[PDB]
Amino acid sequence: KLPAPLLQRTDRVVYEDIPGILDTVKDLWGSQFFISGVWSVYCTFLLSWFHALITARTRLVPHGFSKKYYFNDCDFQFASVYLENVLATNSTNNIPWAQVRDHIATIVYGGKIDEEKDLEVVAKLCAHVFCGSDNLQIVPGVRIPQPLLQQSEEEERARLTAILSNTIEPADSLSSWLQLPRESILDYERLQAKEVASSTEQLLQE
Amino acid sequence: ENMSIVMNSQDAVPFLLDPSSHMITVISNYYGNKTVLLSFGFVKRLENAVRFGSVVIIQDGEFFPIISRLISREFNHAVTVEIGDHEVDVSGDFKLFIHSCDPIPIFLRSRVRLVHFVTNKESIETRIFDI
Amino acid sequence: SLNRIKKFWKEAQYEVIEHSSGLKLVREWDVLEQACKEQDCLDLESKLTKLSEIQVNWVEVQFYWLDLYGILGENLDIQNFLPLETSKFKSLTSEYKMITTRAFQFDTTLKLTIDSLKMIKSSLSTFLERQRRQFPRFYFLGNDDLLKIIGSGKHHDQVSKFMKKMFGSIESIIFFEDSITGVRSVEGEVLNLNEKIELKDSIQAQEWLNILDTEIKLSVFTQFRDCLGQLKDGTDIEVVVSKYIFQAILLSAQVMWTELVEKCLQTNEFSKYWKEVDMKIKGLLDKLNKSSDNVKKKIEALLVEYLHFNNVIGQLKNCSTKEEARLLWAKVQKFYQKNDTLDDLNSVFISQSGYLLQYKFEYIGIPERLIYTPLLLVGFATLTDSLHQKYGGCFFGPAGTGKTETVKAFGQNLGRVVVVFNCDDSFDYQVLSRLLVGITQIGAWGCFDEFNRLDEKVLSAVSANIQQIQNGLQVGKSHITLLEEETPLSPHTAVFITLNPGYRSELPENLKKSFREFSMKSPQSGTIAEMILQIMGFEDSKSLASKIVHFLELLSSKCSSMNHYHFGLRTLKGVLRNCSPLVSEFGEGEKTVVESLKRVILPSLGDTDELVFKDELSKIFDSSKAIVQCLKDAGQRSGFSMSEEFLKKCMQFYYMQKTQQALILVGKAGCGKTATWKTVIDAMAIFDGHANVVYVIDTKVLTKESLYGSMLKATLEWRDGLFTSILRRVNDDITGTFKNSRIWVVFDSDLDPEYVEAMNSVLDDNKILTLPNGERLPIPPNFRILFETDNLDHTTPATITRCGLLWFSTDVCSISSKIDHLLNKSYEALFELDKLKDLISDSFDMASLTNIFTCSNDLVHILGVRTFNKLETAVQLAVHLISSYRQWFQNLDDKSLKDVITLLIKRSLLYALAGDSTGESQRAFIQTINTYFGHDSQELSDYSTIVILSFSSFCSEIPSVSLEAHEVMRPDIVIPTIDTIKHEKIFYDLLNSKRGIILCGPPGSGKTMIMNNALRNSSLYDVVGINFSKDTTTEHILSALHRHTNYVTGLTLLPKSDIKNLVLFCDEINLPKLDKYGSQNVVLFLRQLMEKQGFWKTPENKWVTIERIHIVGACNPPTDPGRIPMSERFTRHAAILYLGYPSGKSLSQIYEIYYKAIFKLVPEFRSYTEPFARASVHLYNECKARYSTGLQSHYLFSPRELTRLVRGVYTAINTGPRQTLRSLIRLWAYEAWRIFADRLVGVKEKNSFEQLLYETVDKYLPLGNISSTSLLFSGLLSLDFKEVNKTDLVNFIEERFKTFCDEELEVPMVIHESMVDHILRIDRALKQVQGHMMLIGASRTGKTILTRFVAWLNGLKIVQPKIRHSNLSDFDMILKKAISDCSLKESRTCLIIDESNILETAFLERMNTLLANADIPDLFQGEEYDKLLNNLRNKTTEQELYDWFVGEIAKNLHVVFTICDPKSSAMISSPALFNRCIINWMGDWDTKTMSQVANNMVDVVPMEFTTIRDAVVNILIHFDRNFYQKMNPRSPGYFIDGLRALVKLVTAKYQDLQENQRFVNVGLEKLNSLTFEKERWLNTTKQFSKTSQELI
Ligand SMILES: Nc1ncnc2c1ncn2[C@@H]1O[C@H](COP(=O)(O)OP(=O)(O)OP(=O)(O)O)[C@@H](O)[C@H]1O
Ligand SMILES: Nc1ncnc2c1ncn2[C@@H]1O[C@H](COP(=O)(O)OP(=O)(O)O)[C@@H](O)[C@H]1O
Ligand SMILES: Nc1ncnc2c1ncn2[C@@H]1O[C@H](COP(=O)(O)OP(=O)(O)O)[C@@H](O)[C@H]1O
Ligand SMILES: Nc1ncnc2c1ncn2[C@@H]1O[C@H](COP(=O)(O)OP(=O)(O)O)[C@@H](O)[C@H]1O
Ligand SMILES: [Mg+2]
Repeated sequence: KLPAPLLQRTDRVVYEDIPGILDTVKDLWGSQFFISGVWSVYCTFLLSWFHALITARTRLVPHGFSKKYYFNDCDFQFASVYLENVLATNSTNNIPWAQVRDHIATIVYGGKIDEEKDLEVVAKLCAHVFCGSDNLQIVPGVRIPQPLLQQSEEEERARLTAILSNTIEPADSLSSWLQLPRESILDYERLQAKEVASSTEQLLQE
Repeated sequence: ENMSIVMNSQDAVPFLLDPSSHMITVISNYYGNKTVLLSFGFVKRLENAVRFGSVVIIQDGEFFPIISRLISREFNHAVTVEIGDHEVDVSGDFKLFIHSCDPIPIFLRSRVRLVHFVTNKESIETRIFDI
Repeated sequence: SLNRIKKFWKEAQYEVIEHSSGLKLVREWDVLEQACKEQDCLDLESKLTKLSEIQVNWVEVQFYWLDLYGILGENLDIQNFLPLETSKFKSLTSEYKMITTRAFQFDTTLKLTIDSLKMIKSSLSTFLERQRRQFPRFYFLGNDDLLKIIGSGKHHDQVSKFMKKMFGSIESIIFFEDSITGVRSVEGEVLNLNEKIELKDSIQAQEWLNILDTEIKLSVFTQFRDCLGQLKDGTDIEVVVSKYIFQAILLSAQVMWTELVEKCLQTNEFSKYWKEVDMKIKGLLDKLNKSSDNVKKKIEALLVEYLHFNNVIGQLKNCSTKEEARLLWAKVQKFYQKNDTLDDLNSVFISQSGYLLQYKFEYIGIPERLIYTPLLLVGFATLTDSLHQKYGGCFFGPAGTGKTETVKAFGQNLGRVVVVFNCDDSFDYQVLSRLLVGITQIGAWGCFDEFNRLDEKVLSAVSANIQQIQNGLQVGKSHITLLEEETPLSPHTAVFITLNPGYRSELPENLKKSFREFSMKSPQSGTIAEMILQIMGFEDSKSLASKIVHFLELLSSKCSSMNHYHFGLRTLKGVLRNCSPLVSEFGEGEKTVVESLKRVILPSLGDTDELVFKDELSKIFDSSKAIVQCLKDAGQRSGFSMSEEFLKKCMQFYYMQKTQQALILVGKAGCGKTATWKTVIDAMAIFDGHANVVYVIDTKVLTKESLYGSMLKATLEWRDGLFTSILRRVNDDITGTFKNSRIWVVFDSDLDPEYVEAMNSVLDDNKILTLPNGERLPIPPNFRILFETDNLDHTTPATITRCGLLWFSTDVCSISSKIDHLLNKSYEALFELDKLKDLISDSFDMASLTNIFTCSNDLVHILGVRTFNKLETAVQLAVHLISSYRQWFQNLDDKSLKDVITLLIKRSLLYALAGDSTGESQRAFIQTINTYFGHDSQELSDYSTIVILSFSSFCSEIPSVSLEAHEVMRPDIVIPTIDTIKHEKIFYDLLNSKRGIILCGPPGSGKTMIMNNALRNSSLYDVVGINFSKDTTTEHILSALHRHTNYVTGLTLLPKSDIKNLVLFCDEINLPKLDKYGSQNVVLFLRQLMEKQGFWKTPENKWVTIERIHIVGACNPPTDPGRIPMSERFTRHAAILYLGYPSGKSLSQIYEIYYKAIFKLVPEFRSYTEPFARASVHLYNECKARYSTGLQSHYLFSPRELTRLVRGVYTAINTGPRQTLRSLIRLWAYEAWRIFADRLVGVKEKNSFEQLLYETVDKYLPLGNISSTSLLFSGLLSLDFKEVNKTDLVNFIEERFKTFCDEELEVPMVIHESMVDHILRIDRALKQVQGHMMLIGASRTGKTILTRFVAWLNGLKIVQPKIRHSNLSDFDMILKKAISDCSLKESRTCLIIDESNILETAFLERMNTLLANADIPDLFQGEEYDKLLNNLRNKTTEQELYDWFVGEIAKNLHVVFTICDPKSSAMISSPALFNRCIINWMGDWDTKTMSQVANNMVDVVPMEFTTIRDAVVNILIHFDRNFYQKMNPRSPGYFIDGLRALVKLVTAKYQDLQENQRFVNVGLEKLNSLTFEKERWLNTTKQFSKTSQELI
């Protein structure tokens, strides 16, 4: 609680940034400059997509999670450094995807989470993003092919940015892209409109 | 009309219940250097101010009893006021005020000229009508 | 004022109270500072400011010289430490001596002195700073420990005691022939240094401590290297367990395990190394079964680690693929060692989840090794992740979930000691930041245990420091700038935080951005218990651990939600720790676990909880007489009886104090706690053979300053408290008694939070006491604390498991068993003895007594004491009655003796069980008693009494005393009736029976009266009567006992007399209010005197035995306002009697005796005494029955009103003329109206009283108008109290009012009929004996002015106290001056007290006692009392002198109370204020009074010029009614001020208008071009009338 006299003789604004998934992926990708081969850049791309997806899923309080968490840039830095260290100590290109999956789900992102339900939510999203399979359908529209073993990192950054530019964000991105049922986000919209209408009723009967 | 009621009271000591501390500032500006501000050796400085003949303003009205003779105007003429344990002369220019900023014993309530400053929906109506 | 200040400074001196020489010392700083707080004025102000600076220098110079004499006046090594520093302290000593000499025998010199004192303190601060920079492990200590260590230069001692504080895991230094060969760990382990540390006389402390610390690190490394090479050479671990310290074997085994598991993980081979590890575990277990204690600890810790190794290898073997095996191996801590690095101490690194950390080779000892659970390894992983980027590891979750222990285990595995901040309110900022900087500079790890328990300011202040540390670590900074110094920042430090959010707050934002939080809510209590049981040697450990965890879960889920229930992991580990001594007897199996669960958990459970425990124990689990026999023998020695419950609780307490050093016994009062632990202690003394010394200390009676000890605000000299004194006396053991005897300290009172905050560290694992002076007192193993409570409402959950808890859910006895024990004890308190004992014992036939007790519990008992606790009163009363009648028992038949014994037992039962009930309930109970014994025995009736031996009755004893006329003024004259004699007889029996009495009853029931009648006519007892108040202390009782008791050795308290026992009458014991923690000091003090017969002296700590002092009480029922119920632990020690209002027959008898006494003055109507008695009694009875307290708070009536009526009629007859029958009747009616109907609500109620009085006269006294306004009585217009005429009365009072207004004050009062009637009434009430006023009237109704006028007319003198910043000292000084003037001058006083001057209820209680008596005893004591007696002797038997003093006060004192609003509400219902002060209802003004006042005041203002007056008065009164009904009495202050302002404004405005009219007329005459002026003048003259009407 800030003091009342400080909050009185001032002009107050309340801000709301875009919850768009693709905008957050683009911001994370543009803020990153990658440097270790092509796989570090590929894993940074995967981590940016995962962080944007989990931050978008956080905003839906009753259905996306069970509470309101706050995953931020420091958590992204910790995960990125863990991927860099995993790629550095394992240069035989047999990447321990189980290691990064469990470490990100349980220690990096799931450290602050006490309830179990949110923990297998994070575990499911980690399993989807960091599956390490040949074909990766992150969302039902776009795919991220793995880097090939005859090129450099600049062309990989260009290719992933080109994949970003091709992507279009539909209006139902809060349920199709987050692997949520449509009835769940419909119920969330119903609850927010219900609390708004009920509060207007209480403010109107006075 | 609040100021008129305050300064048209020659028999009872006026009361200034002002939460914004604006009345104390305006009366200090009005009186200049003669304003002696106190709150609840305060008895000794009250006696010295009474002997000198200086206007005294006392804050914290909710914490009001040693000034009972002065608030009731019970003087002995031979004009002498017996404050504490010693009779003290009065120069005649002495005026007393009481201030409070927390919107009280019944003796304090029914012995002064209470003046109140408050804003409400009626004040909102009056202000917007004036505008 | 200047002369007084100069004289005070010239008289300023010093007191010789110090030790040795030192400085001369000063006391009473506060008075001197309060006294201290144009050229002459400027000089005086400069002198005062300089003096304040000098006193600041003075207080600071003894504040510094405390430590300076501690380290310099008794230790020359500090002052001779360094050469330049030696010269500096020599100059210090020279300056000290020179300022001492000039203080015994200057302004600039003393300014230079304080400047030099600041300089030398700064030099000492930087010297300690340099000492701390040389050895940064000094910086964990306080200043005094540093001074002691640096003074231990060539002594090599006392630096071996603080190394637990400095090093964390070192107990002591070992040294042989002035050389060091190692250190001792806390667990007793010895570390063998590689080479001896050679020591000479020319050595510095920090130098050899640096060598010792680096050599400790190198020696731990060397032992690790030797053990690692030996284990690499194929040598088994079973031979090297006993060779090196635990840390070396730990690290070597971990390195070998990591290397071997990686080598076997490169292929698919795990069974071989798994079998090797399992064989090592089995060999270690076999060696543990037959090893010494240090090897036991070593093998226990190695077994923790080897079970971890076995678990990891078993997890790795079951992996299907190599990828998941590599995943599982990457999650555990991995230990490696470097090879290329020639640096020894940085050669070992530790890998977890990919990242790497460093082993630091610090010595740790054998810590309690945490069991390796997967959650523990995940906590290790997240701590590693936080440390790898120089962040901070944070932990949050519920309380007691394994956070601080996880941080400590991480530190232990990484080869270092984690210094733990036990964060609470005790840690202030300077020590916390100091130990933070120590952890920074060393490189140690600081775990902030319970970080959410800090205060807000300290949390922010240290959050800034932790943020600075973390920001320095993150960017690789070298120095951090905190605490105004650029201290070094070692890059190996860290900060951990464990907290509990919302229990509280979360991590602050500035620390939230630098840390990495983690949630670890659920420990695995299954695998922890399994590994602990496997270590302890149980054959079946996994299934047993699962059973224990399941059973604890069922107890946590099924049992009740009591606060003291903890079924988590700490309780489980306590059970497991307690299993092993039971393993030594029962064996390794299920029986040991079951019996340990019974010994640990079952004492803390209730009754239904006990049934749940037994049911679940039978469902889950399948399933010494020497101490039982010794307990039975000790109980039969002590008189107790071994019931099954009592024996069970005794065995539980004995087996539970076997292990726990401090127990809590909880149970309802009277359940048997003290008997339990006294029996157990006696049996242990008989069985073991050790002597036992016991001490009982009630906690709440002594304050904490008296319990522990505190400084002096002027001298700073430590004084030992009681607990510190007894602990020091058992620590020293001067005589040698306390070397082979168990010592107990029983805190036989209620737990208190603020008291146990200083007890927690005493109860901590350190067994150390924290004192303000710095002394640390150890606790021996045989120093066991005991607690004895009845509730745990304010006990924190930190001490329910730290201290042992034993729960007494029910009584340990039947009623018959306690009856038998009480009988035997009372017999032992005493050829006739054996037959007497047999008769008293067998006359208690339990078959009828059971029905009697079950029929006595149901009746309505006031101050409800349980049926089990009336047995002491019943048995002791019966035994004392028979022992009093034993003299004439040898010459009576068995039938008559049996009947007499039966009657006395019936009387004891009736006055014990239902002595605390109403009259009708007493009749019902005596009917039950007569029924259940049978009709063959003697029937105890309502009035049966035994006279010497025959049946008698109380009705044939009462004396018909004939007091004369003028003894109705005396308030202590008791008219004896049947009830008074009955109550005095039962009071004598209960007093002589060595029992306390409580006299519960309504106000005016006759509690104090029957009390002082009983022990004023007695030659065997004396009274020290006390009236209690809201603010009562223990010292009040001692002050009351000061003049009646003497100290004899003081180890014993005896009365000053030699033949009469002393009785401590304590009236109104409900007044002591509860403290902030729900307890009262005075009633616990009373409980201490009545139960234990003695008390602890507060300045000397000695047991002052009570021999011949009794305690009785008399208090109103707790349902009344302003009263607080007392603890039953005290009231169970006092027999409770109930005193209701006397019946109509007794009332009529008493008041016909009073009317005979009053009509001896007028003998012509001597035959009409009885109808007057029935008149008064019937009038009061109707005034009570028809008028209840639901109408007003002052609708209370008692016999006090009848006595006041009799006194008023007496003073009116005495001060009146010759009286006819009609004059007598009208005088009685007028007096009844003035006493009773001074408070009735309306005119309707007063008319109801008038018709009641008319009916009373017509029924009893066979009449003119007798209203309040028709019986106009006065004595101002004549020489006697008679009916005077209204015209002359009003003329006289108006002339005297004119004299008053022209002589004393210029008050513009308005005279009216209500004012005349009320000044008449107040003059009447001030014309009596003991006249005081409770004037109920609204503000500005003329009450104070009327009182002053009446006091001026009657010749009284006026005093009005100046009551801010005034207290009882000034109030009593003013009252002493006033009473001295009254005694030495016969000057009748009118002491004015307003409701604005009653600030504290202590003033009210002072007047309350003043009006209970006609004086107060404790106002005059000592020198003032001697001076008063001398003045009485000069003006005029101590009893006769005090009686005359009481009489002259009661005749010559009139204090008045002015109240507007009826804190002051309890004054009205207070009984002793209700005694003589007359409550006058002034009333708020009505329409008639308002109109009359307005008409009288505005009549002197010309207004009839525009009738007007009545119309405007009606307007004003009706608008006042509308205002007060559209906006409690309604004040006329607004009304009177409005009328006054209107009067002055009309006069001034009419004068101004007259001047304007005169000027206009002059102008018109001068003017008489002109046509316009004439027209304007005509228009003005036409409009003038409307102008005047508009003006008004
Ligand atoms: N084994 C026993 N046989 C008979 N009477 C017993 C036995 N144990 C206790 N009593 C009786 O119980 C009474 C209760 O006194 P006790 O000192 O045991 O109470 P307590 O538990 O300390 O109570 P409190 O909390 O009020 O101090 C004793 O006075 C004694 O007469
Ligand atoms: N390996 C282990 N893992 C978790 N807890 C353990 C382990 N071994 C013992 N414990 C028990 O867990 C408890 C941890 O409580 P603690 O962490 O001190 O709570 P807090 O730090 O919140 O006060 C200790 O009492 C200890 O007896
Ligand atoms: N038997 C009696 N003889 C004479 N007076 C009595 C008797 N019983 C009651 N009274 C009157 O009742 C009043 C009792 O008041 P008191 O006992 O002092 O009240 P409290 O018990 O509250 O102190 C006394 O004024 C006393 O005169
Ligand atoms: N009936 C009255 N007529 C005139 N003045 C009054 C009257 N009652 C009160 N006052 C004013 O009030 C002052 C004192 O009132 P006081 O007797 O103290 O009333 P209270 O005891 O109820 O406070 C006087 O100086 C007087 O001027
Ligand atoms: Mg009394």
